[PDB]
Amino acid sequence: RGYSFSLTTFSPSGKLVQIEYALAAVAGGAPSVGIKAANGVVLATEKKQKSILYDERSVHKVEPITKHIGLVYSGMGPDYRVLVHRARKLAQQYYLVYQEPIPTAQLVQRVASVMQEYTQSGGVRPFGVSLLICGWNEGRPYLFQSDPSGAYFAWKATAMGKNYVNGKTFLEKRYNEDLELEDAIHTAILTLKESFEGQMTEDNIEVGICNEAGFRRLTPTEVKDYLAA
Amino acid sequence: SPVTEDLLRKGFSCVKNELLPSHPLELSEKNFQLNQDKMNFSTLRNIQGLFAPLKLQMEFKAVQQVQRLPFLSSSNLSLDVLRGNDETIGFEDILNDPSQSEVMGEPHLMVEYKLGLL
Amino acid sequence: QNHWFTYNETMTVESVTQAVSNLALQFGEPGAMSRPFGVALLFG
Amino acid sequence: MSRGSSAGFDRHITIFSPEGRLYQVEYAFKAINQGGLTSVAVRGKDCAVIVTQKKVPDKLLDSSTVTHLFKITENIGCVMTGMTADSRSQVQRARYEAANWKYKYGYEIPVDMLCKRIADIS
Amino acid sequence: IMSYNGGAVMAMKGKNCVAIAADRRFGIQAQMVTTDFQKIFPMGDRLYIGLAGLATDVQTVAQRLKFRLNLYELKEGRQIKPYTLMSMVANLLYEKRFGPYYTEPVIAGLDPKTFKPFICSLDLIGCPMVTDDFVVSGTCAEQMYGMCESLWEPNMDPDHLFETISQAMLNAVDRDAVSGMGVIVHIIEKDKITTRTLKARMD
Amino acid sequence: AAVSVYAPPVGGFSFDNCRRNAVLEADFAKRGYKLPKVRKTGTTIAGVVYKDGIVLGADTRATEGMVVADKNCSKIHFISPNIYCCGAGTAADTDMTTQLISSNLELHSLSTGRLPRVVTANRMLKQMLFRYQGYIGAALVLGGVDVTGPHLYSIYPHGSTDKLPYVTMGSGSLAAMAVFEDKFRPDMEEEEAKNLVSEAIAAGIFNDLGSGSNIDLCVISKNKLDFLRPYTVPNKKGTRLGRYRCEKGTTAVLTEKITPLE
Amino acid sequence: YDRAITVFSPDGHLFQVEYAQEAVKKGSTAVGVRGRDIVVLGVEKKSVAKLQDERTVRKICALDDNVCMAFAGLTADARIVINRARVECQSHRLTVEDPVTVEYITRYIASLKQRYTQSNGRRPFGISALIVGFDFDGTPRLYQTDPSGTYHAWKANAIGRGAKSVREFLEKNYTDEAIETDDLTIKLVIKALLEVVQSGGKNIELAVMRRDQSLKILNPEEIEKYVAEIEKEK
Amino acid sequence: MEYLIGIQGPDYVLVASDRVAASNIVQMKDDHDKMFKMSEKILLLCVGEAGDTVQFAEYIQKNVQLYKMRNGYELSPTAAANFTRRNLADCLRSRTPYHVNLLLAGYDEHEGPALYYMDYLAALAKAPFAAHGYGAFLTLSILDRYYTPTISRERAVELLRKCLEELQKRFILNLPTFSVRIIDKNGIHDLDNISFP
Amino acid sequence: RRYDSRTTIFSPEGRLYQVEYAMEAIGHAGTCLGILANDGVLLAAERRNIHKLLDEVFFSEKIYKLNEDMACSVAGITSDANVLTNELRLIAQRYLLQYQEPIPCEQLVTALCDIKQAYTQFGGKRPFGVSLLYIGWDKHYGFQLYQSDPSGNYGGWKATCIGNNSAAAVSMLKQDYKEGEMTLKSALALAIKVLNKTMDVSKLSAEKVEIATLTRENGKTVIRVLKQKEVEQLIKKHEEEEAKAERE
Repeated sequence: RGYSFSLTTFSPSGKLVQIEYALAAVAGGAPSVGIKAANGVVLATEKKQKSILYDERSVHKVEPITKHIGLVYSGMGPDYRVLVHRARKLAQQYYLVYQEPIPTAQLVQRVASVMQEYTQSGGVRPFGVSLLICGWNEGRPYLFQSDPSGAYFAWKATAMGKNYVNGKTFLEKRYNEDLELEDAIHTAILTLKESFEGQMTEDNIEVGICNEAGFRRLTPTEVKDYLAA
Repeated sequence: SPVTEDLLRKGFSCVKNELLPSHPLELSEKNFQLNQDKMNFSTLRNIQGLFAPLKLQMEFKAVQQVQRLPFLSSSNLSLDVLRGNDETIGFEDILNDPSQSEVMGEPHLMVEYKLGLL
Repeated sequence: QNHWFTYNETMTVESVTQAVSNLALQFGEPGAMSRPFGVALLFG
Repeated sequence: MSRGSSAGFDRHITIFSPEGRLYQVEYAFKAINQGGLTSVAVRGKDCAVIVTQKKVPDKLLDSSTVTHLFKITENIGCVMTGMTADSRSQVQRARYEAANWKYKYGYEIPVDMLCKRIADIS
Repeated sequence: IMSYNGGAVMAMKGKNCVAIAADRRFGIQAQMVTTDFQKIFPMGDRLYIGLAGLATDVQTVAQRLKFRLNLYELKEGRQIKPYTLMSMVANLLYEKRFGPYYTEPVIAGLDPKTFKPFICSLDLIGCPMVTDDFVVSGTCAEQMYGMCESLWEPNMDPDHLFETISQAMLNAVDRDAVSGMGVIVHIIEKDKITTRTLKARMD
Repeated sequence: AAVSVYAPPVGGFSFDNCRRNAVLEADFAKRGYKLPKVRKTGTTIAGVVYKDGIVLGADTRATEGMVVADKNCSKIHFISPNIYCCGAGTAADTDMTTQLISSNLELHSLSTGRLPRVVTANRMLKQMLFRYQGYIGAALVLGGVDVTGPHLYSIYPHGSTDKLPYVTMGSGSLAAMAVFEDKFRPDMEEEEAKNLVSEAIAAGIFNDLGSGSNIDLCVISKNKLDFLRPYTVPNKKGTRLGRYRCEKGTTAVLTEKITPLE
Repeated sequence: YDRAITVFSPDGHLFQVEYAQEAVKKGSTAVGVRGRDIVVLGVEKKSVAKLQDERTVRKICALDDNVCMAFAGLTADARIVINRARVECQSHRLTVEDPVTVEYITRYIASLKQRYTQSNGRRPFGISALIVGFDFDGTPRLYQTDPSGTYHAWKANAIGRGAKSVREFLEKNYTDEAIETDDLTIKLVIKALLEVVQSGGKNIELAVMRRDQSLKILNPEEIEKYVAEIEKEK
Repeated sequence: MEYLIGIQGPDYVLVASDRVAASNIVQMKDDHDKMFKMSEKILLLCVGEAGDTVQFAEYIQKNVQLYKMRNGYELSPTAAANFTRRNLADCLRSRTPYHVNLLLAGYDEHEGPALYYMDYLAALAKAPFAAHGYGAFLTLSILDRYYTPTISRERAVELLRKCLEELQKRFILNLPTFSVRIIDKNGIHDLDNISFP
Repeated sequence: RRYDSRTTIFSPEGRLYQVEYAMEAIGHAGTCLGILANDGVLLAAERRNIHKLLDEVFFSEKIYKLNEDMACSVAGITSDANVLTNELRLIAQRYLLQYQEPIPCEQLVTALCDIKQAYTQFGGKRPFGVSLLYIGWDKHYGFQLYQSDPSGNYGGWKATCIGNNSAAAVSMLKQDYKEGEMTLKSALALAIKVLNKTMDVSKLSAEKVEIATLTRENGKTVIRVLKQKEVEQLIKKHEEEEAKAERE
């Protein structure tokens, strides 16, 4: 198709081939699950570092921002660190002025705009990545998901990533609101178990909660305790 | 020192005091990124060779021309990690942030000036 | 007219044909042109 | 640039595949084996020994200027593998970045920051 | 330089009530050209600002602050907390620290959620500070601390608050050539705003 | 929008006032009019290095000339979990020039996963202050414990730096630092260090005009961060003898408007 | 050999200009004729669209108290050109205290059009103008721009789709007698425009301009009255 | 130096002036209209430093016609004032040590007349009767003494005549004759010049 | 034809094919009403996202608020509307900073259409895919409504319908509009009837529509969004009226 191969041209039906291709690419990645509960939120994901040659420290997925915002990627590894650094810089830029921490929504809008800015231009590829971010403001929990083109949604139980349709179908019959983190973590673990190609181990889960204390990331032994329980 | 060899579009600026600098922190604030880049380029050209400044500056030129049109705010997500100011927040973004510009020009005029046609 | 103002004398036809041809020579790669001037003149 | 980007699903970096794979970077991964080398680095508990391989194409070439083990800082090394013409530039870039960091923060860099800076600028 | 014009503003924190008052006069040094010149701006609903100093910069800073406040209010959705405007004006003034403005703003209002009275102040170039009992700034700064320190009292009802803010200004601002001839009193209780105009010596 | 704009606006410190400011100042200097002033809060700051951690402290008076503008103004800021600074003179500038470095160090700490080191803060402050050659004055006392050991610094408003075991900067500082010179000994204890710094700051507050009211201390020991405010009240205001409150109807009224909100 | 402005053909025939002309020859028509002391600038409205309001959609734009404007083609480019012409007129009046002549402003518009034909990164402005107005010396003037770079001091020409028929009708009837009084010019222009349009009065707009009385559009009642008067042919 | 006054009323913004020129010790011309016209309902008086006044007035006058010609309708006096003040402030602080005084006028169709006083540092008041120049000192008290809150158009001319007679009798300079213009809801009316033999 | 690879080339017949193709993008968005009445200016909407795992957000997802009176509704690629609405807010606030009056409609619609068109003349950037519908009040022309276009062809429409199934909705609106005499309640009833006539006929609910009004009263223009329970009774009344068709 001649109308493809370039993101600046519309196909003669109304679409953008490159954007859909990038969406399929980020779909073809690593599964991730996010659950919103009346008390807090939980973000669960697994890593490809299965072999013992790798290390638990150093490289890490769920990088916190400030104290109330935490994210997780489900796309290309070397293609979200720059985005994360930009998000932290934007949070600090907002913090120097308006001497009070960033609310989630403004950060979502700004990161969505900066991500979209590499769509309308010509000659640079869109970011292949799609990331959830969780916040806790005004005594309320917030969950959002970002798309390669950039369109935030007020999602509640998204299981986007590899084989995300099965995760969505499984989650559409378990979540019922009015839950604490104790059951939410188990639900997320079950959702990951539904499609993992193997058994969960002590060094394959990177759950991180965002209760009304901050963005504590669960220690490996604590994850072992929950996995056993 | 130039002679004439539209005043409504650009007017009300006497020749008297642009060749008379203001408060001495004028040439060190109006042109800061350019001076820092020039100093770094000179240092690299002196100590490492002639390849590094040419390569780095032409990389700057290559990455500069993919932003949005001038009459809209530029994200500038790239060119920043390459410049080295990836996390060096300072008195350049919290004071008079260009996103909330108090005055704004015409789109066609600004883009045609950016192209240098005028 | 600029030459008259500068040197305070009249033009010589070669001295203006040279100038106009030099201007028209700029075809190629700044309000620079991009196509040859599809025109022709008979200076007299 | 007045030459354009070659049309094709795998002929340029900024074009995604129909399934969503960057074929140019995969070709880049395949390109390391073109030169032909092997490097092994093992860390124990108090040492960080690095071993590599050296091949002399002929006899006339000197044996002292063909090393593939450069030095970045006073106490950091590298075992660069692949095309020499690009490692010879990444080494200089890393040296400049290390010097800049030492000037801006006044202590020797942890390995993670140098690795991250190189990864980002790549 | 805050003598080319005139101005004086107070702020007292009572019991769920805040009061802000100013002086109406605009004149070129000795001469006087008008008697009505507002120096109190209705930013928000239960919030107010009290710019006082050189007028030609008062107008500009008020316009810019109103613009930025509208932008933030529209973008972020809900109203602005009183503490945020403090850093707002601090940033706006430090924007031109080297080319300084000439304003000594006073901010006084209520929290839209807690209804806890709040009062702050600012210097010429922006240096945030909060005083619990009261604050005052203006051209006639010296001849108000003495009047206010003794007359003040904690935990005051609105009526006594109005009486005190009237007595700390009406006979304390006439002891100066410039910045006289009229006093506006703004009392901001919990539910309804109320404005009053006193009468003073016409000299 | 506008019809006389070519280039996009550029942020940073604006300078479109000095041309008018100079001529206005020349006009108003010879006519004996009022002159602008800033909160030149000349305050005493003290710091000592005892056996385990560091102790800081400063007075809490903020003047703007010959009039006491404030009676309670914190002279101790927050930079990191285990680094504190102090300000002296032109508090408006020192607040921002400390907050900026605090945010930069927070970004660095978030990107590194480990606690920052004091030398980084010193380097950044030195670079910024020397970049703005003069025209911005904020004498600082930077102290904090790190992974190596206790540290202390004495940044000047031109870029100079030192590594003294004790330092006293500000308008009124000679009294406190002379008390230090007389009483200080190496390798003291915690409570003794607190008593010594309190005594020095008390001498400085009494024997000077630019300082007054309460004092505070900022013990930042290795595994315990403390922030005591206020620590001691040396002076207490008396009481008003006669009631001078005015009753209802005391003041007149000309016009009145009532508007109900919701 | 037609994929870039800068390139030519083996014979010549700069093709992007010709394609722009073809695009211009697709919009609503437009006419104009000068008299003793009068100018008319009638146009025709392609669709009624009673839900739409005729106030916003219009073609007869004002450029000055002595110069008016009527275009044909893509709307946005014409609006941009009119804005630039207004700004240039005001700037020239500021720099010289003299009301601008028609020729100067029409030359400026032609130059602005021609500037966007010198690099294969900017498409040309595809529109056609009918600049007409009164000079400072009182002599009636009329012009007509062209997408490429050209302009002619026409007398009673026309543009838009189906312009050959109306041009022939105008040239077969234009005489000094028909330009003597005021309403005779209106009768002539209405008779000219009545050809291409299906039914008159419904979607025909005029703009009568007199000596320094400024532009004055005509309400539908006057148009209906003029059509009724011109319907007395025998 | 010069002289500018303007008195308000129920439905008029009557303004006077001083048709005169300036030089070292010489009067170049005895009739120099200072009254630039903005629109059919707005005047703009301007006295200041030579050259800068006629330049700034010209620039600010070939900018209000643009708005009318680009939007069909016409500005309002309040918008005109809040625009002129902004332009004056931005331009004066930019690079030029200007010295210009202005006195706007105008009559809209919703709230009576409107007269605005502006100094040379770009302030903005709404006084009911202001003055400029040096004659302000000697004439503002006379204007304030007889100024009933409501003044008929007939009596406004008489009040102006008295206020100008006092200035012509007690002033150092030789302002020989004055111009008078009154604005109503019919355009820009004109009155016969005030000339003292 | 082959003359559509780049958005800078004409056609032998004469047409910009790229913008014509982009015109079809707004054909895959929810419908948008917005008929004009005598007093208020009603503005309906449509929420495509009707999934069971979406949390509510303030001010719906389509209706916005520009400065104090004017709203907008978007359609098409939503990833390019958050920039236009932000820049339009900025231009309105900038005009207010310049002149201290509420902005008229033209100095906003034309201002945004300028940028929207300018991205169609400097090839190297794809044009915005949007169909912004405007609304507002002023003191110069009363109440009026405008409808935009990706190329930029804004017209002072009195009642229109952008998005999918626009042809049938527009035609039936044209055939059933009481021009001249029009009330807010009757306008709302007509809007409900139009929405029921269009769409896949799912009988609608409070979880599929959004309604905004512009009632001006007490000299202070206000914008209000009807509550979730404020439309169920309206739908019930419309259903009762439809069922009360008698016949035989």
